[PDB]
Amino acid sequence: MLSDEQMQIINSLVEAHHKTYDDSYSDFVRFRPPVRLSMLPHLADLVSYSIQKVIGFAKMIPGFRDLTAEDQIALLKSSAIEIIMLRSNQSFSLEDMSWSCGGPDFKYCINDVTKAGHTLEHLEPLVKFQVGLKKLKLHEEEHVLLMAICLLSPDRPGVQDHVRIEALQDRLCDVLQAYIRIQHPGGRLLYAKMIQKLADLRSLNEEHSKQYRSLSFQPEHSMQLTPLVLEVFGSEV
Amino acid sequence: HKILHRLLQ
Ligand SMILES: C=C1/C(=C\C=C2/CCC[C@]3(C)C(C4(CCCC(C)(C)O)CC4)=CC[C@@H]23)C[C@@H](O)C[C@@H]1O
Repeated sequence: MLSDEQMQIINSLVEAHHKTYDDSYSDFVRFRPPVRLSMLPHLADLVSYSIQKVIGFAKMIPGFRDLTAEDQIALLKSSAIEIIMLRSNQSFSLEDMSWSCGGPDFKYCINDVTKAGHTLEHLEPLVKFQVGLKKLKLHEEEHVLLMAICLLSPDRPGVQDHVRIEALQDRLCDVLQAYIRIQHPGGRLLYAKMIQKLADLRSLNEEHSKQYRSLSFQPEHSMQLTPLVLEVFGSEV
Repeated sequence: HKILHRLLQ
């Protein structure tokens, strides 16, 4: 079984995700509306709002707050789009192969995202990733653990305290490995399947950067982004 | 990173 310390990390992480993820999706009415690059303004608002949620989550991860501000920024800048890709599995639906955030105006099919500058060269692996992740049928405890392990990766450009960040990530992986073994029936090979999802996230990150770079370089398109997106997905060090 | 720093605290 799990120790009280590991159980506490789980409670902190599950609560942190509950505070920063709103199943009502009611804040989406404040984004610039969707238009069927007509979807860029709405999706840039969607992502900008999600980056803020991911910063709130991170701050509540045990030990993240105690990193230097420099390391915190390097981890979030490198991992933001991956945490977002992960947390969106909660709205993704295997039925219609789309993200469904309450109503039909906030239902993003694959065609919607092409209207925001992304070719299917990127959207194909992204939806395959979401479908595989959905098929894993993760527990909430395992979903949040994965997001926290993704954020707390020391193999990111810019991090300085490798040793402290890797220790944090190891402790989280041990909680997860023990959670699966003790609490998840039939999860014999599930830990490995989630480590492989991390690697897929790195390949999706790189493809997103290529697509995003083309947006960021056309002022008529980059002007539609938000300042948070521009700063977080930008290359300043 | 003015915004990130502010949001972090
Ligand atoms: C956000 C989120 C949601 C969905 C995420 C999506 C759906 C549309 C496509 C998105 C936005 C992408 C793209 C577009 C990126 C656009 C831009 C940043 C301008 O390059 C990469 C396909 C990655 C994650 C995807 C909704 C909810 O689950 C909260 C979550 O937090």
